[PDB]
Amino acid sequence: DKNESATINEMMKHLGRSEGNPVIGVFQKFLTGHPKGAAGAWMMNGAL
Amino acid sequence: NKLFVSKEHAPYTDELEEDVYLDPLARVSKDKKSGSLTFNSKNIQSKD
Repeated sequence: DKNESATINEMMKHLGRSEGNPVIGVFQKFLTGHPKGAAGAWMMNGAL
Repeated sequence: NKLFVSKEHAPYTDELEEDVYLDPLARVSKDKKSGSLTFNSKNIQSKD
């Protein structure tokens, strides 16, 4: 959660995302838990 | 018995890791001191 936060934050910082316009995090695994392989397919379904 | 020699270090220091990841033109040069191929800050986000 720290590594991920840091890498997203640095992606935005480098591409000059506006100060005061943070991305809004969703953490779907709070509800579902972590199904290994399927983890990202559930996140995609949620994104859609 | 040395066809395989494991690397102790990435070609970037931890300090330069993100900088190298974020400059697509960043290439490695022969470190004068060590003789091994490393990323110099001189060649990262470099007008040249």
